[PDB]
Amino acid sequence: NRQIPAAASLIQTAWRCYAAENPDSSTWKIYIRISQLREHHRATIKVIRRMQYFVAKKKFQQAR
Amino acid sequence: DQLTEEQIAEFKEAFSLFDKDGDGTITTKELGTVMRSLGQNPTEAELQDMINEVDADGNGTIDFPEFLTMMARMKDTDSEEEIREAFRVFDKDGNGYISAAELRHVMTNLGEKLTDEEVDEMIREADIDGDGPVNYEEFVQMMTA
Ligand SMILES: [Ca+2]
Ligand SMILES: [Ca+2]
Repeated sequence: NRQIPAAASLIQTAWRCYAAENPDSSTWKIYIRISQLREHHRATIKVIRRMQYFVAKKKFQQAR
Repeated sequence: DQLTEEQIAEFKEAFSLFDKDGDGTITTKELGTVMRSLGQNPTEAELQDMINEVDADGNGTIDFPEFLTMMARMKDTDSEEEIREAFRVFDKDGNGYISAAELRHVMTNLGEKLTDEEVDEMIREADIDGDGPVNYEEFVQMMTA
């Protein structure tokens, strides 16, 4: 089955977009390159995770 | 919903962070310069995919109006149904409940491969009735609302 990775990716990408709205979430620990996380980073991070959610949406629609 | 408040100014700043040169358009190179600074290593194919989802016309770059359109989007139940379908792909019996071990497995080992600490926060947010299966219809609703 080939909708398995698209479905997983869609779940994972929605949750990461929903968890980024919590400033104390564990989802901020993945950015190991960045020493200290200022608010001008979290802006770009939320924008990126939103874009990643919309193509997780598009890839899943093309497989469901 | 509601009429956009000062979040227009919050999005204008956020738009300005990608728009390094100030020409009013976000390019693939401008998006890649931001992502690599965060430690990510995306392919030019991935950049084009992200840019194409938010570009409403065809000019291949994002302006601020399309940026606002994108940042102002939980499409009623229409986007709940899709997450509900994605969960159903792993609901082997078709009952509406998935095992904690199974959910932990798919989230850690395939797709976008989330960390163990993220999956812990994930299973924790759905207060398990003891050591029982997790209902994902409650997950979809907690996420969207
Ligand atoms: Ca530009
Ligand atoms: Ca455009």
